[PDB]
Amino acid sequence: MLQPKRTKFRKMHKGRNRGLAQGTDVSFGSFGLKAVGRGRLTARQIEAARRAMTRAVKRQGKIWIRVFPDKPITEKPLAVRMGKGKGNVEYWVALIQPGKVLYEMDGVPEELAREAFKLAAAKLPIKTTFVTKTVM
Amino acid sequence: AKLHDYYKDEVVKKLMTEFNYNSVMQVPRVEKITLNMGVGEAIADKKLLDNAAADLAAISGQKPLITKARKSVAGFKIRQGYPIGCKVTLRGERMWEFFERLITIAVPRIRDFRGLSAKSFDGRGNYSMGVREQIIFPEIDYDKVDRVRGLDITITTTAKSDEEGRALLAAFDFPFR
Amino acid sequence: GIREKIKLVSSAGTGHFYTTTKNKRTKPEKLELKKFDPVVRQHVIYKEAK
Amino acid sequence: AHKKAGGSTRNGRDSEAKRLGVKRFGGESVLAGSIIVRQRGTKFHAGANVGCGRDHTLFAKADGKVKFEVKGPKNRKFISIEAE
Amino acid sequence: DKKSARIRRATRARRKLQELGATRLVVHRTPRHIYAQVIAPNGSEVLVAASTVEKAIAEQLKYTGNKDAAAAVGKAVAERALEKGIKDVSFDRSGFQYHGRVQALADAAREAGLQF
RNA sequence: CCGACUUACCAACCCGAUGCAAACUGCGAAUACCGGAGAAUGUUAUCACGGGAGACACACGGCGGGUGCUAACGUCCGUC
RNA sequence: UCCUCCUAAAGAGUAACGGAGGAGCACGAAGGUUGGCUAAUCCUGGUCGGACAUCAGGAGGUUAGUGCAAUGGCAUAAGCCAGCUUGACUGCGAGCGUGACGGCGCGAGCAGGUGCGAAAGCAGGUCAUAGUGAUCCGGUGGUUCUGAAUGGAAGGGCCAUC
RNA sequence: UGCCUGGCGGCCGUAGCGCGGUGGUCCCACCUGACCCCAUGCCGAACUCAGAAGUGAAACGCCGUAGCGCCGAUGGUAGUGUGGGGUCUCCCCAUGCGAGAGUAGGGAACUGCCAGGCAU
Ligand SMILES: [Mg+2]
Ligand SMILES: [Mg+2]
Ligand SMILES: [Mg+2]
Ligand SMILES: [Mg+2]
Ligand SMILES: [Mg+2]
Ligand SMILES: [Mg+2]
Ligand SMILES: [Mg+2]
Ligand SMILES: [Mg+2]
Ligand SMILES: [Mg+2]
Ligand SMILES: [Mg+2]
Ligand SMILES: [Mg+2]
Ligand SMILES: [Mg+2]
Repeated sequence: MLQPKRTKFRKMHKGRNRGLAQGTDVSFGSFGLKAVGRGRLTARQIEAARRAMTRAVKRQGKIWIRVFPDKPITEKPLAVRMGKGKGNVEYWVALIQPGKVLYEMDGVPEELAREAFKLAAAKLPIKTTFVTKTVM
Repeated sequence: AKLHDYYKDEVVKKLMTEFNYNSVMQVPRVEKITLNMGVGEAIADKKLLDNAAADLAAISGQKPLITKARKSVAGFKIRQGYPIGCKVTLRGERMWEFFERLITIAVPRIRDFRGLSAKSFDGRGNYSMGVREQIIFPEIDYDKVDRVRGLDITITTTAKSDEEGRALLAAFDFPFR
Repeated sequence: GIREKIKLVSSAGTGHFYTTTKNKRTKPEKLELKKFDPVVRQHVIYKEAK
Repeated sequence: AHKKAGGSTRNGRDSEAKRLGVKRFGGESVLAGSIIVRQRGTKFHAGANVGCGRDHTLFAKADGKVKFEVKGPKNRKFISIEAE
Repeated sequence: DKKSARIRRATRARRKLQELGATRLVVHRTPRHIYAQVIAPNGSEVLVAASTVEKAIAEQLKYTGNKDAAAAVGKAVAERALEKGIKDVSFDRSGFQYHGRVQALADAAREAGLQF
């Protein structure tokens, strides 16, 4: 369960998920999972994908999480009316723009890394793709 | 200046010959002697600090500086602005007189003597030391002082390094190993 | 609201006065200040009153 | 119950807007005493023919044309007036 | 250090004089010499100057760096300013205290005629 | 009497590579606003004073947001 | 009710039972002025003394400090220290900002009488923005005003105050 | 007129740091002494006074050198005003404006008044 250890404030505005991404390159490993669509990744979603992806490669190589849930999401309880202040923080999410690399992988063959990212992307709401490192 | 004159006639040239200094004032000279003594118990008794201040004015003929807390530290129960220490700085003839008095009379009078350490030069050549007991100075009348109270002696020198610092101290027959 | 309003009356005897506040639990001594007297158009001693 | 009673917020407070900012911009022709900028602190410093009040209000000490400029080693923003 | 501290001391009087737009008599002091310049309000041009590094002043001065040297240079600088037509200036001690030669120079200027 | 080393432990500060921010800014637009000048156009369209009002329950749509679930023909603001 | 920040869309202003915090004071010095001074933190060395007290040097450069929240500001310091002192002055007030209004705020300069400084100058409270309550009704002091036939007086008015 | 130096500015990092070298005729700085003028919560360290023996060490000035700081295009990208579209949590088209970062590069300041010293 990825989550900031402490925060300056406990609630944040809804905001908008606009623009393209920063960090669209495979900077740490050799292979990567790149987000094609935009949306929200919950810490549970990110962690479930990480379990499948690290277990797929039989605990070999190295696994990098490139995204962090830093945006808290509040939800009003069931059967409460509108107003009476903002809701309580239920979970955390990261905002995802098209092109952002979500996971990186190294130390394993490309055919195995491709299969591992397939299982991992089965857990994510956003469309993904397989990318490799390139020399700029 | 009975050791200031002693300095300028042989010690300056002595360092000159053995260190190949380009100019004579490159030979270092001690600029000041700082007499520090932090009581640390004025919080328990304000009145022991004035007596301590009188003690340091006897050993060296100067009125000491009463230092302030400068910051609140809860580990020692001090609040800033509280008198916590005693300080004197001596330069020139008064500095030389205290220096010769220390080395000739007092330093021999150190109990359980083994000399003085040569590694406490802070890396920049400035010596600092602590004497364990205070009766060693004849200025204070034995049996008239309430308690033994040591202090720290730091020799701040123009020397930029400990190697030439040791040359200055040794040329004064300072007690090195 | 520990500080309480006090009146400073001129020693020139013209009845003019200023008003201010003083903490009386500490500094219990009287307040004295050379202040301008608009009536005699001079600076005179003002003494605590009220 | 049929409805769940809510809580209460604790953040309802705010203070009035103080109408700060620049009153006359560059090129304005002002009379003496005209307020140029109302400030918290000295974001703009007083230049020639410009005075600074107790709350750091910059005002014209002469008739003329307002000019903003950057001067000094610290690149601070000064307001001066060309007398016209 | 030393020169930096002196500039920080002088800065407030220097900037206040610049704001007032007053002709400013700047005094400089060194252990061997003392310097004085009358500076135009715009601050870039000088109008008159007098110093103890000067052929005319040195022969009379027994030893430069004295209060009598300050009196000589003050009278000299004051007469030069007077004969050019400058009569009202503002003193700028340039971060020095108004005690010795700065006070001596100012005192010398008073009798000869400057208004400050 | 002050010492000199060592190992696969923890490891702060620091360096290199990565992201995030309404209550971060060593950067920074487009617009909007204020002022000066010039032409053309506009039934003075502008200001001031005075006689008379009504109105102070708004609605949806676009764009920028808070709240809600980027739920609501929801709710609360800005602007058209 | 008031102050600070965000929402608030780079002028002003801008709502919600939106997100966060404070005020109902304090100080005759913590104000005025003159002179002087410059931190946090870390390393090295040093009696008790150690992670952390006072001391010396170095690095570093405001990462400190501001009587109290937050924002903006502050080295020419608005931060720290000392001497002297009461301008925390009286009558005004060009002009301007901000409010539907009541009102609130800024202000050079003029007059009188002051303080500090050699002088140029600075000073009409405090680094600024909260620390607050209309009118009526009364209380107190003064007053070149009024005084129900006249001279007083009561009462009223004006000014200063509760 | 050339160089060196001091003061007061312009300007506000292309100008500031670091590293290396270089200067004492004059100047500058260190420096000598101090009942004294004056000063230290003590201290002639700083401030002050009386001086010029020594020295350019530090500092300061100057010269050189990119390990930094800094400045920095062209192109592209982000955004965005107006008008129009779509698969409308976000985009696209016409047109106008057009960053930030980064890159190639630049870069060891330039300059004004006066005063002094050396040289012509
Ligand atoms: Mg709150
Ligand atoms: Mg209504
Ligand atoms: Mg309504
Ligand atoms: Mg509406
Ligand atoms: Mg509706
Ligand atoms: Mg606005
Ligand atoms: Mg706007
Ligand atoms: Mg204060
Ligand atoms: Mg009658
Ligand atoms: Mg471009
Ligand atoms: Mg650019
Ligand atoms: Mg760039």
